[PDB]
Amino acid sequence: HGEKSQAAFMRMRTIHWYDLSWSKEKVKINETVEIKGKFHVFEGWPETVDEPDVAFLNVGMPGPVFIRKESYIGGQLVPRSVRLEIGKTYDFRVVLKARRPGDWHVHTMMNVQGGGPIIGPGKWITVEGSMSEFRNPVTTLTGQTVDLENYNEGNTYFWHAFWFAIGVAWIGYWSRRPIFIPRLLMVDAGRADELVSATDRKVAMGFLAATILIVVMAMSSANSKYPITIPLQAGTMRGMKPLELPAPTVSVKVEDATYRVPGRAMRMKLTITNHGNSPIRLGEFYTASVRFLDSDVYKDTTGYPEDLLAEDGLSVSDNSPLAPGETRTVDVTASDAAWEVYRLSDIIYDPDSRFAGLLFFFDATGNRQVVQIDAPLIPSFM
Amino acid sequence: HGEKSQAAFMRMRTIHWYDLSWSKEKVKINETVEIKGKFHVFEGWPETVDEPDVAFLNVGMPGPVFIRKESYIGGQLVPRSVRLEIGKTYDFRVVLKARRPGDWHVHTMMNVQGGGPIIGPGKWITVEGSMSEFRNPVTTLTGQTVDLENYNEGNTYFWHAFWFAIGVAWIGYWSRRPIFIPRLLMVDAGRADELVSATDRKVAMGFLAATILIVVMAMSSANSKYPITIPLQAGTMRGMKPLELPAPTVSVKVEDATYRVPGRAMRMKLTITNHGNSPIRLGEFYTASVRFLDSDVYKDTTGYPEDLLAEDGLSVSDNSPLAPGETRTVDVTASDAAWEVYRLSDIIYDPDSRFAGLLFFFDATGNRQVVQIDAPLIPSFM
Amino acid sequence: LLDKKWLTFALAIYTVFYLWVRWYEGVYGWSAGLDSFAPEFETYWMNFLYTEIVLEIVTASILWGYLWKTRDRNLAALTPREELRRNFTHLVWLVAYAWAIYWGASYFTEQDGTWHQTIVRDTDFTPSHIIEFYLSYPIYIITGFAAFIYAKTRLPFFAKGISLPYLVLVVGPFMILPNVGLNEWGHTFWFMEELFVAPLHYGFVIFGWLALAVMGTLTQTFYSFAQGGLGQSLCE
Ligand SMILES: CCCCCCCCCCCC(=O)OC[C@H](COP(=O)(O)OCC[N+](C)(C)C)OC(=O)CCCCCCCCCCC
Ligand SMILES: CCCCCCCCCCCC(=O)OC[C@H](COP(=O)(O)OCC[N+](C)(C)C)OC(=O)CCCCCCCCCCC
Ligand SMILES: CCCCCCCCCCCC(=O)OC[C@H](COP(=O)(O)OCC[N+](C)(C)C)OC(=O)CCCCCCCCCCC
Ligand SMILES: CCCCCCCCCC(=O)OC[C@H](COP(=O)(O)OCC[N+](C)(C)C)OC(=O)CCCCCCCCC
Ligand SMILES: CCCCCCCCCC(=O)OC[C@H](COP(=O)(O)OCC[N+](C)(C)C)OC(=O)CCCCCCCCC
Ligand SMILES: CCCCCC(=O)OC[C@H](COP(=O)(O)OCC[N+](C)(C)C)OC(=O)CCCCC
Ligand SMILES: CCCCCC(=O)OC[C@H](COP(=O)(O)OCC[N+](C)(C)C)OC(=O)CCCCC
Ligand SMILES: CCCCCCCCCC
Ligand SMILES: CCCCCCCCCC
Ligand SMILES: CCCCCCCCCC
Ligand SMILES: [Cu+2]
Ligand SMILES: [Cu+2]
Ligand SMILES: [Cu+2]
Ligand SMILES: [Cu+2]
Ligand SMILES: [Cu+2]
Repeated sequence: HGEKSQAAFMRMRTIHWYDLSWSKEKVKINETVEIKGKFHVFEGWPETVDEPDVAFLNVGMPGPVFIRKESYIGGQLVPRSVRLEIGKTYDFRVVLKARRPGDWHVHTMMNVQGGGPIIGPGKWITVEGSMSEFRNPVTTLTGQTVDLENYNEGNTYFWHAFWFAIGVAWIGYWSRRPIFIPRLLMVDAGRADELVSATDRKVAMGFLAATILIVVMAMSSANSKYPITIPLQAGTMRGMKPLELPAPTVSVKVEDATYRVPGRAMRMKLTITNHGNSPIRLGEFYTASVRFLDSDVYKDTTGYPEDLLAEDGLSVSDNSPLAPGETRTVDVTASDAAWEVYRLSDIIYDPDSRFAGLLFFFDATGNRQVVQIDAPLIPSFM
Repeated sequence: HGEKSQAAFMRMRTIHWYDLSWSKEKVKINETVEIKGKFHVFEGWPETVDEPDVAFLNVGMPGPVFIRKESYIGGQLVPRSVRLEIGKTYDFRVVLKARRPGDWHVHTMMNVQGGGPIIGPGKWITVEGSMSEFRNPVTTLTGQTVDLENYNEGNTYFWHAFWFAIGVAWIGYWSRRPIFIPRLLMVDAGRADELVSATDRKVAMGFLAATILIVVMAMSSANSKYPITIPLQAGTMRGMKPLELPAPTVSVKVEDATYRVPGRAMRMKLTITNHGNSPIRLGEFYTASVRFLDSDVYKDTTGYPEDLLAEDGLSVSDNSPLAPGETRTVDVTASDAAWEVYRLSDIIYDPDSRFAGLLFFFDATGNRQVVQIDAPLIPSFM
Repeated sequence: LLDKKWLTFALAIYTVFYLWVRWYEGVYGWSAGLDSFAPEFETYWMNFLYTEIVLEIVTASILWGYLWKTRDRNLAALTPREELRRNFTHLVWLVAYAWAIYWGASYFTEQDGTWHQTIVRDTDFTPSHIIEFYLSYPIYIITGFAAFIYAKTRLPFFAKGISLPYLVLVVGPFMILPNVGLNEWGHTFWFMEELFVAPLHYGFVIFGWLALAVMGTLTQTFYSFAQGGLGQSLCE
């Protein structure tokens, strides 16, 4: 819900999310929904964004309407920040547990230490039930099971109320007598030395000694109880395992790319060379969370968000099968209302008019090839 | 002597020293002792430590009880800082010349520009003789041989004493007359204009002119003598040649790792897959300068420090030979007094409870394989 | 008569209006207020911004102009009892200023932290921002200016000169509003992380310090209270 405002070229060339899947579209309270997919770190990472040396796999959502039970990059849990390598493809998996009823737009996002949020596609997930039924149990290494919704809440309230009461008692003790104007007049007109006299000093000594003694006793008691404590666990985690993708058998060279101002379409001319031994066909163009599909070649079945999905938004001038070894140049047009709804047309406002995306090529048997394209995007006005 | 205080996880995952050797254990004055070995830069380098882009091969020792005659990374001398690559293994060689009699704990260490000292294993080396017998000769490109112990000492003493004498002469010249209270009274009560009169101004002019002239003449004389001088030679040295190790034929997956609090043992469950064509056996586990050995498989003969060596500290549940292609899961326990002496048990205080180490696998013929393992280290209390 | 029930209204108007504002932002925070380019955002928060800016400008102009036009020309012939009554009215103005300062600089500022700490900010005019900078700040600025003008135009102590502590207390917290430019500039450009303790925030802190001039302002009001009707009793 935080994208459509970021720069179009920055959304195009940071991170490409694909193979996204959602386990469920509608859940009950305490029910789990799992989000899977892959993201590729673009080679032409913008210089204004710091390299993803420190990155965190986050969830885009309006507060804890879900709780993040687990999150994985590769196959290993990532509760801390992680290091990503430019040009690598990683697979991710986020497990969410429903907490608050309603209709929520859930995004998978990557926060980069020096570049800000990179928001992936968002999907509407319905939560039904009552928040009062939500439980977040956890078992500690000390052998006790607690609910994270209310654990330590009573202790926190008690201690804060106790110390607030001590401070209020001090202030009220001094506030029983007249406060401002008579004391000001006494201090000004001659030496005061009358508004602070025993047993006021004795009361202050008692307050100070009691404060120190209570702090020490409370610390000792909180050490006898909970004798086993550990510090906060933090630190960027290295050695994220990237996907070992096979080398693509399709090479694509972008010969100019244009978009009409104003308009809802993007046009580019591609020289596609088919290696390997199977006839390929262009089935998809993904630019920034928007999938332009050639419906005659490929159809989406993973429940991709409709406002981000162009079922027939990809038109190829000659999308006949491309025989192996054969090279041809075609005009590819990606047109959909999403191009203007998600403000991908506002790249005219950007200080770097370059686009990047993913082309998905499909053969007859159905196996697909992913190739990455990037080129300057030239607006056309007449 | 500076380790056992650093964080256990940081000592575990920075740099792993192995194949360490010492040419001699007891030396005479002016005798040379050589320290050799390999160090591997851990892939999971902690984010709190700057990457070893600028690193210096140092020696941990109580002052110049030895002088560093030579130091090598790869096969080339490294008198300056060097650049190391994460994940690479380098071989090193430090040549030390004994200078001060006594029993010294000599460590090989790596200082990293933004992370501080990484201290390797330390070995007690005895030095016998007299410091007065120590010589540090060196031959310059100008064809003169000097002893670095006392070269230029007389000149330094002479010039410092000369300038100190000049300053003391100035102060005493002004201090022959009364100093503080009469001069203060003269300055306060009326205009002073009497305590600084000729020939005081003439003496000050003489002092200033003589100072400038002596500085110029001394610089010219020190340029006529030593006509050939070079600036200090500094600068990080790139292109350190790492060892080209063969790819290991053993793959190990750590399925949980635990240590008792309190305790002197660490337990982990490993899934070991034997590739290649020889039966392997687990012989060693090195975690942080501590070598846990399975005495039935391997014995140390390189004179490793005893307090860092656990001869039978490594117990494997099933350490029978592992046939090629066969995969088995075993429980590995590393137990020794060193685990508590070197405070490796204090990882419970650390904000990142993850360990790293090296497993050494040996076959029947004796050739060994080095595999690296890293996993979270979970304390157990009950 | 002396202190009258204008103090009750001074507390109640801010309390009720800001409770309604909190209800409004609780209802339209999500669901017309998350997406800054949705049409419903324009009808529920951009319209709110426009209406509140126009109403704040009109109210400030009317209130300040009325206070300045009804200024007491013959301050010399003011009885001590009337001066005491006017001092109490000025104290009511200061109470209203303190209440508005609380609502602006604590409640809606920190609630703002929560907002940013929970959502991806989509614009310089988040539904909540509209509430803080374009309401929790102009409202307290208007109240502070009105209190200063009332002191200057009804209290002989605060007449015949501009009180430095009052001017600081009134203008420094006002400088937080133009400081929003530094907030925006150093959110989009400088600093991309949502950290409340980032230096892009020291402009709010520096001018929040100037509210400490309330101490000098209040000792000045104490002296103004204790001019003719200082007692006796006090120091007697
Ligand atoms: C120092 C001088 C301050 C000046 C600024 C004051 C800002 C006032 C609010 C701006 C509203 C806006 O701009 O929006 C206009 C809103 C948009 O809601 P709607 O879509 O019509 O839904 C129906 C309306 N509900 C959602 C509120 C039910 O509707 C309105 O007409 C209602 C605005 C009522 C404001 C007056 C009540 C305040 C609480 C009572 C104690 C004073
Ligand atoms: C007479 C005295 C007045 C001087 C004040 C003028 C404003 C200075 C403008 C800086 C522009 C510049 O110099 O350079 C601009 C540099 C270039 O960095 P980058 O490579 O784009 O980094 C990329 C990192 N991003 C993507 C986050 C930008 O961005 C900066 O680091 C901004 C540093 C903050 C300086 C402003 C501090 C204001 C203090 C406010 C406290 C009250
Ligand atoms: C006599 C007093 C001297 C004051 C000392 C000032 C130097 C401190 C700045 C260090 C910069 C830094 O390192 O930043 C620390 C983290 C940034 O986190 P990061 O993005 O991970 O940084 C990674 C890149 N660094 C670390 C190399 C920069 O938070 C900060 O931005 C600093 C917050 C400062 C809060 C304390 C100031 C209180 C304000 C009081 C006035 C209103
Ligand atoms: C919707 C906006 C309504 C604002 C109403 C403003 C009322 C008019 C201001 C004013 O002049 O005084 C009102 C009261 C009582 O003081 P008055 O005596 O009426 O003021 C003049 C003094 N004089 C009679 C001796 C000449 O003085 C007060 O203490 C009134 C405090 C009101 C709180 C401030 C509200 C500002 C919200 C932006
Ligand atoms: C925006 C940031 C403010 C900058 C701070 C500058 C003001 C600080 C000093 C100050 O307030 O004094 C101005 C007067 C006080 O009386 P004086 O300054 O003595 O002069 C009175 C004659 N004058 C009204 C034309 C100024 O006070 C008034 O007369 C104000 C009431 C009249 C203005 C009403 C019209 C404004 C409608 C928007
Ligand atoms: C001194 C500052 C008081 C701030 C209290 C506040 O923000 O109240 C809103 C909150 C809203 O929670 P709730 O009471 O459950 O009503 C929800 C209504 N909305 C969502 C519109 C806020 O609770 C109340 O309205 C209690 C009334 C306190 C009167 C001083
Ligand atoms: C009164 C203390 C002020 C200390 C300033 C500070 O903490 O700045 C941190 C920042 C270091 O940037 P960093 O924290 O790494 O920011 C990470 C996020 N990006 C890269 C988007 C800015 O340094 C600067 O850019 C210069 C600040 C000038 C202050 C007058
Ligand atoms: C001057 C007060 C110092 C208090 C020290 C208390 C130490 C208690 C150790 C648990
Ligand atoms: C005012 C004194 C300047 C001295 C300059 C000496 C230059 C000597 C060149 C060797
Ligand atoms: C990246 C280093 C930033 C250093 C900022 C220093 C601020 C000091 C303020 C006086
Ligand atoms: Cu959304
Ligand atoms: Cu990509
Ligand atoms: Cu030592
Ligand atoms: Cu290693
Ligand atoms: Cu901010």
